[PDB]
Amino acid sequence: DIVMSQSPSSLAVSAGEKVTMSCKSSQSLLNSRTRKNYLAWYQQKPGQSPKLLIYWASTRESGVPDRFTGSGSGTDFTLTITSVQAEDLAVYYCKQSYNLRTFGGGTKLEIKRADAAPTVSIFPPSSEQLTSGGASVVCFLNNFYPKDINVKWKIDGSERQNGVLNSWTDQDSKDSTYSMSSTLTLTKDEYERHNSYTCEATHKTSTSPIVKSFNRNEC
Amino acid sequence: EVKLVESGGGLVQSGGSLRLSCATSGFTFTDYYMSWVRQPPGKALEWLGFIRNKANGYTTEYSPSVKGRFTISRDNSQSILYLQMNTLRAEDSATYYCARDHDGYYERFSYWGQGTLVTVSAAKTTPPSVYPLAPGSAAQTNSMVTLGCLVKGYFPEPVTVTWNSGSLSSGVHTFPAVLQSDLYTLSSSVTVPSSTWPSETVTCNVAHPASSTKVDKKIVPRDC
Ligand SMILES: C=CCO[C@]1(C(=O)O)C[C@@H](O[C@]2(C(=O)O)C[C@@H](O)[C@@H](O)[C@@H]([C@H](O)CO)O2)[C@@H](O)[C@@H]([C@H](O)CO)O1
Ligand SMILES: [Mg+2]
Ligand SMILES: [Mg+2]
Ligand SMILES: [Zn+2]
Repeated sequence: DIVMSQSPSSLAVSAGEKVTMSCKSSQSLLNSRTRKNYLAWYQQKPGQSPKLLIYWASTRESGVPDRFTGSGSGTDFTLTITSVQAEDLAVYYCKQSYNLRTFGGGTKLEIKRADAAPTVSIFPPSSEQLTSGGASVVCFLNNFYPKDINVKWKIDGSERQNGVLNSWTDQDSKDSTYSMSSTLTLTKDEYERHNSYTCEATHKTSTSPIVKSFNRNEC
Repeated sequence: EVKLVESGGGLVQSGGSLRLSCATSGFTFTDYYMSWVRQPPGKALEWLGFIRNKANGYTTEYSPSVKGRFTISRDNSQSILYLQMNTLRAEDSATYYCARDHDGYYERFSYWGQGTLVTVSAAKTTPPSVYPLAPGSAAQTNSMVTLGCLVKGYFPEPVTVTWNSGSLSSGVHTFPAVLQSDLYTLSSSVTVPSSTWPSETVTCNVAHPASSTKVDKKIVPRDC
């Protein structure tokens, strides 16, 4: 086997700054006859298929921005990105093709940006869901940074933790922010026992939580 | 324009078999090696195998991880690549990509398909319920408005969500599904100027290929 390892596993860089990442092969990838290193780099943006950036270690594929440079030889290789852009958010993989093919484990590149507070929206259960006996209350927390955030649900002023489902998006390729959805699911019967439904977001951008609420009796 | 399009992904039980296909166009199929690569959700790419080009007798090689269990073949008349998978296991659940490989001058995977998702599970196919997310009747409406769709209780992945058939793409956040007792739920938000809704229609288009579900859900205001 040829074993491929990458580092770091992940890192975060601000726009305009330089990125360096490494790929190691357990044996030399340098072909004596052709005198090339059979090592390629791929970029895989969130939700996309992988794209080839560099092959033969240092040959930039046509169309690939000049800020991407591959270097190294033998068992050790480097991908350098200068003047990193928000759109460069992705997982980068190296791949050997000296003996069949093997991919490294990937390096996840995140983008650092200025802190931004979330925009919070709350939604009562729809009449179509209630008809079926269920009641989901949804809270969107959009376009914030950093990713770390705390959401609590208060029903009639009291915290509820059971029945919550949280999901974060990948970082945005354009504004480098995150978003999160939080869904509280109750039975129609439990929903109709209480009035006040509140989702409270605490984020480092403010010492006061962002609070969105509605009262069922006033829907 | 070069085209690689995978098909055949879906739900299959442990022990079972599944054949994937990859239809190609925009290049001379026989001049190229073709590879299959997979990727379990949230994990690394894994090369599975290739089939060589015409000059190399269309011979095959496999990763040790799948050799003896997966078979690659190709239809040179139609320019279609196949992957036959047998004795499937949980670890085989993944997105499967076909990729144009070696042309003998170039070490590189130049073109990849969009991928097809295979889920190995005993759980049954369940279509999603799709619910509109409109501000409540105590919405103090302001400059911008955020609407959404809750896509609840389906299996297996994936679902696709668009807004106004694709016309609305900016200001959209589709949240990754999360699995809770054997069913997935996801949501999607869209943000638009208040002047445009509800004066103009906003509709989420949801599809769940495994159940052939197609849903258009119009977001209607709770007064209005
Ligand atoms: C070195 C001997 C013969 O190898 C080649 C050649 O032209 O030199 C290349 C071989 O190609 C592969 C392969 O296994 O098919 C794929 C390439 O991506 C690369 O990995 C090379 C590897 O560097 C070679 O050791 O292998 C193959 O075409 C081979 C013929 O099949 C042999 O009869 O010819
Ligand atoms: Mg070895
Ligand atoms: Mg956003
Ligand atoms: Zn109660």
